[PDB]
Amino acid sequence: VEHPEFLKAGKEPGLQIWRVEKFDLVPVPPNLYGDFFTGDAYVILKTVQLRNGILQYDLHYWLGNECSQDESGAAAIFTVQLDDYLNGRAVQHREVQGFESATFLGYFKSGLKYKKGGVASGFKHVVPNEVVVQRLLQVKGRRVVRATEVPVSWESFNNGDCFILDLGNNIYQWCGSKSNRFERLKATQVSKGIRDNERSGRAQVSVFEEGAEPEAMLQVLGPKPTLPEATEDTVKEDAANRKLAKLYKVSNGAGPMVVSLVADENPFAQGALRSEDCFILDHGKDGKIFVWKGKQANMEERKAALKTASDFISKMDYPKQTQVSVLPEGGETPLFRQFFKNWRDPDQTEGLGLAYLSSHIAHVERVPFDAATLHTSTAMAAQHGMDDDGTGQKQIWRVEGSNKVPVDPATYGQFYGGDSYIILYNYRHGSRQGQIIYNWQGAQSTQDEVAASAILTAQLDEELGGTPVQSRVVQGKEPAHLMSLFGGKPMIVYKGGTSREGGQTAPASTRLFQVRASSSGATRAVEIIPKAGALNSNDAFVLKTPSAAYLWVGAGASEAEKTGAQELLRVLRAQPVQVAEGSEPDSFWEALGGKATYRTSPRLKDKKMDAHPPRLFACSNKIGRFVIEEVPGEFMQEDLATDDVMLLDTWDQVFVWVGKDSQDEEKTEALTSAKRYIDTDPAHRDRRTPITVVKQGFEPPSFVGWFLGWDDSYWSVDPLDRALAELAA
Amino acid sequence: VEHPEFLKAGKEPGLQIWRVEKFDLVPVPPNLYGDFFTGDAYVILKTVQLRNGILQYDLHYWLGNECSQDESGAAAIFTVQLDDYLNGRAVQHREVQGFESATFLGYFKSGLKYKKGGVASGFKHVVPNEVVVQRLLQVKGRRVVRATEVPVSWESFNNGDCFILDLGNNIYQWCGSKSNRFERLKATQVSKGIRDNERSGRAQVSVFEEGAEPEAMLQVLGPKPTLPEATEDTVKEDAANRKLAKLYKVSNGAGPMVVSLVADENPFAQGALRSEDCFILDHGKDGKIFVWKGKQANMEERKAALKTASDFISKMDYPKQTQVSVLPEGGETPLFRQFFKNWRDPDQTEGLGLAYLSSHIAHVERVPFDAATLHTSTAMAAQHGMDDDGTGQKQIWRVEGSNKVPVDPATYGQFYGGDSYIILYNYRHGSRQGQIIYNWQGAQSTQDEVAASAILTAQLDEELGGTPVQSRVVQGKEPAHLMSLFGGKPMIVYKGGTSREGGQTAPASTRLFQVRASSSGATRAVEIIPKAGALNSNDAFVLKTPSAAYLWVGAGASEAEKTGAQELLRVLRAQPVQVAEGSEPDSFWEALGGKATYRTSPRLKDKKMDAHPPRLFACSNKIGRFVIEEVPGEFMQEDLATDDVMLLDTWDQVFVWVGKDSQDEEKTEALTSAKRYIDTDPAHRDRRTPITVVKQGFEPPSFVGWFLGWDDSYWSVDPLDRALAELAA
Repeated sequence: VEHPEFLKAGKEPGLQIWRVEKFDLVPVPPNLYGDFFTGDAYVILKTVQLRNGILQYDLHYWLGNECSQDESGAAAIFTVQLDDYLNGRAVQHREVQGFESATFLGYFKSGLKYKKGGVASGFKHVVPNEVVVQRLLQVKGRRVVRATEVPVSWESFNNGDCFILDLGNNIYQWCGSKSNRFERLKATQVSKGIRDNERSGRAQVSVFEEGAEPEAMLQVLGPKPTLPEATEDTVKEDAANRKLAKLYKVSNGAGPMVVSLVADENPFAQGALRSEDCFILDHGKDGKIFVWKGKQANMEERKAALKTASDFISKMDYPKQTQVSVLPEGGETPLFRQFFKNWRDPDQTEGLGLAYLSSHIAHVERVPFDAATLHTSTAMAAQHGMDDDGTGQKQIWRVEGSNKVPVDPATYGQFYGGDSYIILYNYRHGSRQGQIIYNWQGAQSTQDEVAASAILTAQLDEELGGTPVQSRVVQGKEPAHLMSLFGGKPMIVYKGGTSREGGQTAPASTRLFQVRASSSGATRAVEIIPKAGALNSNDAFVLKTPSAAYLWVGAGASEAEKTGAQELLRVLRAQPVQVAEGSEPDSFWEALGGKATYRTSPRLKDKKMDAHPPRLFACSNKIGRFVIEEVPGEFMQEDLATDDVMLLDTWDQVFVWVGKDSQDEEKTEALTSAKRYIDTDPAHRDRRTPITVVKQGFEPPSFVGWFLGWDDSYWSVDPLDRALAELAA
Repeated sequence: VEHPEFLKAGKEPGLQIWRVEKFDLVPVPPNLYGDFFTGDAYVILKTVQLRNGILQYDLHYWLGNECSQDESGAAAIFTVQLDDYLNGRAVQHREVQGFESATFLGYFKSGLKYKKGGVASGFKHVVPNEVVVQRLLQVKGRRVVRATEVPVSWESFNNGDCFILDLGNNIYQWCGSKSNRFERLKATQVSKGIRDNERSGRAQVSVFEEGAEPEAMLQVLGPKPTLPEATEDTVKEDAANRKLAKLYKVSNGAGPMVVSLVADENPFAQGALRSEDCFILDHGKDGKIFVWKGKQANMEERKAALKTASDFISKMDYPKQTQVSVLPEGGETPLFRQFFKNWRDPDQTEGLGLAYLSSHIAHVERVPFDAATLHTSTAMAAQHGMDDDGTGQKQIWRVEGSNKVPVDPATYGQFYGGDSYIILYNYRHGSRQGQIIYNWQGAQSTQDEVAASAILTAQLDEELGGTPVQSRVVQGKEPAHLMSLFGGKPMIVYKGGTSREGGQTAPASTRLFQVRASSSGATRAVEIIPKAGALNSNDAFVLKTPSAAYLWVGAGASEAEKTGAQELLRVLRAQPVQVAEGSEPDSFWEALGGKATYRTSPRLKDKKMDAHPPRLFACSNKIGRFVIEEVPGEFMQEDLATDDVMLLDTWDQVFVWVGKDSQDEEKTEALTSAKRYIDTDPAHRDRRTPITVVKQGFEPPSFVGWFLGWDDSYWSVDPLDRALAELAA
């Protein structure tokens, strides 16, 4: 028999929600998704279509604060058995009211609603036509909006939040005198939602500010007293730097839980993961633990994973609200993978996408690079980091002491690791035109000149109007677009000295050049330390020597690498010796110091977006404290608070968006915020990661391309006035 | 027409209630009577059928606390115009939330319900069947129960009152730890009311006490905190003594209200009421004022009476909640004329009911006395103050010093004003049997002996089991039952001296004896000072002069007064000379000190109950002061709280009922409270009014007869446990 709802579950892409009622699954009306009774438990199944057409499942069970143990028990039981019915391939999530995951919150753009009552109280999700209602909702949140039913009284109020007095046919939105316009904008979406989803469009919504309360409101609440200040410390976040985690091994029936340390500090090795066991990725310091199930683990402890996680949270004395995710071997999520050195799937060198696809990007089309059509697609710009083809007008300066000195035009494309340069580029991309200032910092540039280049960069931006895009690039991690500014020649980077008045230092004895190519066909030749154990099967290298030139071409190489590899030889003034990987003369091996171990890690080209999906966060340095809050769901322009500083974390680059009305001391710390963000990432990513500062209204193509609903005129009119113009119309 | 709802108004006995909605009268569902929204105004019409078949109208308009001036204005307009439609024969009342008059409150025994909202907020009474409810009701009140809708939060609770969590199909009644069993009983009525009148009996109600809150309750309220004490500022009723009042004349062209004093202190003279004007009886101290309208007052001033009342209240600086009643000349009520000394009706000496019948006794059937069936009816006992025919066993003692001296059996029936007596009597009334102790105190008895008689009276009551009825009577104000103790012989009372040993005193040469008869037929001859201006046409008189003895029989006299007067002559051993009112020989007049004024006014031997309806109150001395609270509506055994001291005030006598669980000080102070009650009465009634102390479970026939549903077993089982059996069943 197995239960009738299971037969409807996960049959096609979408969202399904059931409430557990007396050990039974009862469908919640689709128009009411987002509403959860505080004393109930729910089961939420999200189905996504992977790129190969296969279906992916995210199973969450939600627990209200006033929820008992028999109900939450029934929920955990259903999650387990439902996962089994779906062939144990679902990722499982335990969500607790007020602390649910970003994945979960992303499913409700309109926001969440916490209602008083539940099954034990005889309440149900029902919105008949003729209905009598008298409830008060307190709206809180900037990135994730939560509307909680509170007692209908002045005592529930404060002057900082917005409240909604729902009287049925009349919906009164009230916002405190100290409420921010963005918050009121959000409050309005909840009110509109009630009008449209409940009531079905047949209801009047009127918005009011403190001090202008209507008669209706005054009638049921009574005369307005003096109001309190909002308690910002409701759940004030202060998770500055939390990048550490531990890996445990577990084996238990459900009671005799044996836990043993396996890794005291991430990055963890993918090897520590054994298919015969279950592991617990402990990231509790950031309120989240992962339970990993090996594909050959016993059925008894597989079906006890949820309980196991609980016992772990107890024995570790963690808050009950800790976030829990259980993943099956082979179906690991990006958030889990990020904790390991170099995660390589032994069945993903081919195929389409990965075994998992983050919900917030499942709807994004993967557009391949096409130089000829690039200027007509912001999506392409964003996916390949190319604001334009790179053939626009540019100026290149070297920093000498404290001044900008023009670089000899004939030298363009050539850079010396002993200096720091600044580049002004004018880009043209149909939809937009602008400038980009690149600040390149050579690994051997002296501190004073590096510091001087940053300042000169900021000053150029300012004497240009504060309109340009500002990007900080470090030698070694040059971004794709910077690479394509030199016709078809690879960007050459000598780890050598300067190139000013007179360097004379460069033509050493044995130099090695690594030629890496980008999605846009762009290439760059970088000099490193001559050693076998530094080669890469993908890109192609060039080994200079007093004998001859070795044009080593790795098996994983291609057109772009080779072509660019040799164009370097012409510059170096030498004749190569095309040598294919594996079969290379021992003459080559000696010009490195032996013959160590290669590096055959296949670059996640297309799979890049899948393994490291982009994430959007909000920045706050307020009171010497650095805090970041992620904004869930599909990226929307509406989420960009003009008084905030946002971070669009691409994997290959970090964008920092600064709102027109943010504070001066925060837009000045833009770059610093990005660095703090990057030095804090649990993934322990390269600190050289390029950083790009964008200004509201002058966002580049590779930025907007990530937002499908992008409209330049969006800020021509105050969004809140726009919103207000819809309700009362 | 004037209004289609006016056509349905007061056509037959009953209660009609309209809610004022946007200047219109909208009928309230009868099963919801008692329910009132705080932001609205209402019009209530009580129609009582008089004894002569005619209809009587009590028109009230009730104003909620969050009610607007226009809605309240509309209600007053409708009251005035509805009175006009009813040919201005109605008595109008202004009722304010929380301070309604006893008359109004008497229409709702189950209690009053103050709901949140009103027309401005879009609320209605007419509510569909399938409805989703979630409300909290706070119930306060001992005599009059008021349940107020409050926010659904623990913040609304206290450990003293009871609260009802109305969740629809289930009603949860919670009572604080410090709640009285009587209050719980009262709260239970509201719960059953909600289940029966709302929900159509289709609901479950559970009763719980603090500490045992159920799951459904904790689910919507959250965990229970530590609750506060209840504010005992019930009202403080700081009006221990309010017997003073003033009478003003109010002449106003329209707005210029000219107020002028016409009677500084009450009693007032009925002749002060001139049909050409409007008067204001001021009893603000006790929170009430009446406006009297002359039958020949200007139409422009009658239709302005309500406004005139308001202006008076603001001018005199009284509280806005002050109760206001406006009545028409000829349509006065008992509470109004009680302020006037000797009130008379033009053409009512012939009839039944002085044009006004108090709602709480409208259903009581008048039953004429009949010794043959007395023992068969408690109603007859109560209405005639006869616990039985008075042929029971008795013992009479005269108090001498500190001792009870048995009276000479052959003297039984003769009382001397210089003594005090104690009479122990055994009554037999089909329904029950018991004992009564009469303490007769003579007007010329010395303080020590008067004092000693009270103590000995209370002492006898105690050593007899605290079971007898205890009655204090003063010479000249003998109660009917006491007069019947002496066979057919009348109770002879000489203002004389003593009947003890050495006591030759008071043998005056000329003596006058007024021979009165009671509705029951008993009679008493009271020695009065010999003056013509002391005669009364209603009863017979005996004049004893040294020369002769006269038997003066007034025109109103009956066979009862004559037989009593001659039975007296017989005791004085004098041969009578009968004379009839009208032909008084000059010897008669010259003996009385010369002919003088008279007193031929007839008595209320039937309309007595109409002119002075019985009233029930509760007593207390909370903070050293004396407070009385009236219990509205029809007298009911359930309103007799076993831990209270009640006053059943007929006009003839004052019954003081002592609950078995009242404080020792309270039942020891019974008599004092009663006297205190009489000394404070506005009516300025005789300070000699008999007082009768009654004990719980031993109430005499003349007391229980006032309660139409008396059950002698009612206290066998605790009422709360009894009632808890009707709801939890």
